[PDB]
Amino acid sequence: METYPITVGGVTRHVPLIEPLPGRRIPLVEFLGDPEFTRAAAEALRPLVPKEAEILFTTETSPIPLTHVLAEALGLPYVVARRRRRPYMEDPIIQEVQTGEVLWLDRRFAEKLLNQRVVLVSDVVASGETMRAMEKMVLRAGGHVVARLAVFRQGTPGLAVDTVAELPVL
Amino acid sequence: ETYPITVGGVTRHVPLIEPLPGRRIPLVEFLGDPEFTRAAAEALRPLVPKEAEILFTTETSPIPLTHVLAEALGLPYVVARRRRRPYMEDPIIQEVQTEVLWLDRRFAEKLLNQRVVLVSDVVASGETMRAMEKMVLRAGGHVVARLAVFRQGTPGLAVDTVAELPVL
Ligand SMILES: [Cl-]
Ligand SMILES: [Cl-]
Repeated sequence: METYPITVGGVTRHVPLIEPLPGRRIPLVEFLGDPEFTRAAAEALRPLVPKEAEILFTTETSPIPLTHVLAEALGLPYVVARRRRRPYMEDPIIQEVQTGEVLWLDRRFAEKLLNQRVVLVSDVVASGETMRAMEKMVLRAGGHVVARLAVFRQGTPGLAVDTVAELPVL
Repeated sequence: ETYPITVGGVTRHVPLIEPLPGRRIPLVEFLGDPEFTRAAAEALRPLVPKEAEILFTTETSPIPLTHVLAEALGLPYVVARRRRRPYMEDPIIQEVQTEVLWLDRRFAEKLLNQRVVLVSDVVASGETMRAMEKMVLRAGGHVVARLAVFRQGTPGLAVDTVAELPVL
C-alpha cells in the first residue's frame, strides 16, 4: 500500500495516492476526520486572509472543517456551496462548474454574501474552475471576492490563487 | 417566519421546514456558524464518556459539530457519506430504513478495536444512528454513546440530547 508524505505547518501525513488521470497520480489530501492536520492547514492560510475579509466561502465536503476552523480563528462566518440539491434547499443559486459539477448555494447563505468582502477557500486548487464558479456565485449574491486561497496547488492553476504548498503529480 | 432555538446561551432565529404534512420544525444548521457550533459542541462535551476514543458522524451539517468536539477532546473522528464518492476505497455500505451510508475503508480501519461515540446534530427516529452503529460493528469497533444536540419527538433508540425541537 503506497503512501506519499505531504507536510503543512509542521504536521506530516503519509497519504495514499489516487489516479484521476491514467499514469498521473496525486497524493490524497483529506482534512475530514483529522483535527491536527486541519489546524495546521487553517493556521497556514490564516496569514493570507486579507484584513478586510468579512466572510469565507467554500464547497463541500472535505474543505468544510478547514474553512470552519479558519473562520472561527478569524472570527468570521462562512457559507458552503453543495455539489447537489439537498432536501428543503431554499431558492438556491445554481452554478455550473465549467467542464460536469454543479454547485448549489442555499438562499439563506446567499443573503449573507450581500455587500460582503468574500474569501474563497479550498483544500486544493488545480485548474481553478471550481473557484471561478464560486466567485460567480458570490457576484450573483451581491458581494465580491477579495481573496482566493487553497492549501495545496496542483500543477499551474488557470486562476490567481494564494497557496502554501504544492501537490506533486507522480 | 422564523423560530428561536437556543443552545448554551447562543440563540438562533431559524427558518421552518415541513418534514411532514402540516408539521413544521425549526431548521437547525451548524454549517457556516462557528459560534453556534461551538456552543453546541461544548454542550455535548459533558455527555461524552471518558473512555471514548473516536467520534463517528455522517455528512454534512454534523461535520463541523463533530470536528470541533473531536479537536476539543483531542480525538480523531470519521465521517460516513450519503453517496459513493469518486476514488472511494472498498467502503462499508449500510442502508437506513428511512438513504444509504458509505464509509471509506481508510476510515473503517480507524474504528478497529476502538470505543466509538456516534454524533449528530438532530436525532428523530434514530435509524440513521442504528445504521451507523452497524457500520461500527462491521469495522470492528464498539459504540459507547450516541449523542445529538436536538431531539425530535421520541427516538426508537437511546440517544442523549441537549434540547428538544418542538413540532409546530
Ligand atoms: Cl469533497
Ligand atoms: Cl445535510
